[PDB]
Amino acid sequence: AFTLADRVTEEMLADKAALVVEVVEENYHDAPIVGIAVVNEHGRFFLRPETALADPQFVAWLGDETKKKSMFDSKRAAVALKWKGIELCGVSFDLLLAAYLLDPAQGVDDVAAAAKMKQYEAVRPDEAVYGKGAKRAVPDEPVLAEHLVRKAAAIWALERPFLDELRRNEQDRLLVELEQPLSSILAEMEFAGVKVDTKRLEQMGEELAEQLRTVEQRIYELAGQEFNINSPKQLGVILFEKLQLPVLKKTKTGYSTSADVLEKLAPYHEIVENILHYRQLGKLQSTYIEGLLKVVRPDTKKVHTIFNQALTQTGRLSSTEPNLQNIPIRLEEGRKIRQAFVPSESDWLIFAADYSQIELRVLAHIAEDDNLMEAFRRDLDIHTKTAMDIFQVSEDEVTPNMRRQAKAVNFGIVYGISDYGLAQNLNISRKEAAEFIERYFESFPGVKRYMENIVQEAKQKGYVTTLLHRRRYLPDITSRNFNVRSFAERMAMNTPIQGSAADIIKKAMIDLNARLKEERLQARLLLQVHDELILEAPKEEMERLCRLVPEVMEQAVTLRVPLKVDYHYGSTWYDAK
DNA sequence: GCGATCACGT
DNA sequence: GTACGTGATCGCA
Ligand SMILES: [Mg+2]
Repeated sequence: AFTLADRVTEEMLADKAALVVEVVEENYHDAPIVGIAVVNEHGRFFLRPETALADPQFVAWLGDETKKKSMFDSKRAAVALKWKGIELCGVSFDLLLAAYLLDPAQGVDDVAAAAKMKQYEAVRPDEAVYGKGAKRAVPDEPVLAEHLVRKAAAIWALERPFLDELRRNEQDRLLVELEQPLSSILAEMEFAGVKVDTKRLEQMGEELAEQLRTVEQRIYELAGQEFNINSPKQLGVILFEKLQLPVLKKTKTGYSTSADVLEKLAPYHEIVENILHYRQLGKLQSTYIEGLLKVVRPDTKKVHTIFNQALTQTGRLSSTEPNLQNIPIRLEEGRKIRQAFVPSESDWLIFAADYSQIELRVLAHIAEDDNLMEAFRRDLDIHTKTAMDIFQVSEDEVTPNMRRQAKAVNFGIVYGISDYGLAQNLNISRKEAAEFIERYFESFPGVKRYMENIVQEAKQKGYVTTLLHRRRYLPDITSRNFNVRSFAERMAMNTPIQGSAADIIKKAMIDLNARLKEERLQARLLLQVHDELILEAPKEEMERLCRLVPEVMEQAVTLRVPLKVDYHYGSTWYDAK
């Protein structure tokens, strides 16, 4: 049982408690808090939020760093409270982040899923209480209060076992000194938001719509027929079958119309290049322009992303609504969408800094490959140097296609691509792709040793780790299915690289946030995507940031090779280049 | 409301 | 068969 309280009492405000501040809406920005539960040494309490959040003693307790709180996904509560003008401090244990560090593959999305990891089942899944989809609804207070109280009781009971296993894993500091402090920095970033120039966005959409009408009219002209170009089925009817173009690749059900396949079909009919153009502009328009305009808050003309800190299996952050990482880094209209992201105040500017080749630099360090480390200590062009070694040619002898092929081999390492995906990448056979890989290993024998050694370690221990002791379990590394084992092998190889890079960027964000406040700068972190950190700041702060930000980022950790940072600033995210 | 297909990132 | 994740569109029960 528990106290369904009508008012806040002093025994509810002890200096250690499990706390539940429930936000049912998936997007928690400016969203309702439907109820509150507190479990501490004196009992179990349910508080109605309209009551507790107006109580000065309760508000002071929430904001008191010395009053320690154990929670699940504290960033959600922290942000929903920020929109109410209330500060949450003193969160000493976050069970979502603890379960994520223990085993990111579990997919722990609620208290019940984390509780099940330690045989605790006296709590329901959130989906059982609130329902999913069209049926989703807050239940009546008796059902709601029991659920919130059981979640707090579970949290109270699970802190010690989770912390104990974290300590056995040497992940206790990872949680306490990296993920939890980062959680709060993300909260501030999400709350601050990023100003969007919606008039510029609507202009680009208008530009695209006119271009799409032009190309679409041309496609119907060449097809001799109207159809939904956006329907891969109707389009497969028209390309193959009608226009008799070869079928070079099949889909599980019908005709494949992938971009990779269409480019090879272009020499046969003028429609293909226009189909390719329609899909380019179509995805910019439909996914990015219209997608971004939907998530801009009209009150403040900002987008307020949500970072999922406990999702990837590498430790990389991910973000949604909007996912600004997914914005293209390529075309002279994809990356230009970044012109719509502007400073939120007059006479402020965007400052953007990004790690240069951090993954390959991490690989140099972990593998202690002599040639790769010397390349970075010389600050070489890594793709040019790789081409020199693979093709045994001098720097002036490297042609553009040689550099492209070396860069594709390096890209394969950074993202853990199979030789078939390298072959697919380079439009070459798997045999040729394999001999490319072998020549790489001849020039970087330390990388080869690392790749053999890490697979063997994964087989022996069951998992691999990153620089700051993140882990990834790889049960499929034993599989007799070739493709399943091969993927686990590539994840054994890739996760210490990508995940250690994630570690460094997170530590950099923490280090930078501390330095900015030490320095009493108004500059603020706004986004972290790819290997980049984006800030905004008064224009009067740019010269100081030009020294401060790269220094903090370069010194976040000390590797056997230097860390290199490129930095720019400008009037938009695009112009910070 | 799900698979399935595509295109973006990892 | 030969790469998972995000998110949009279009298909089908
Ligand atoms: Mg990246």
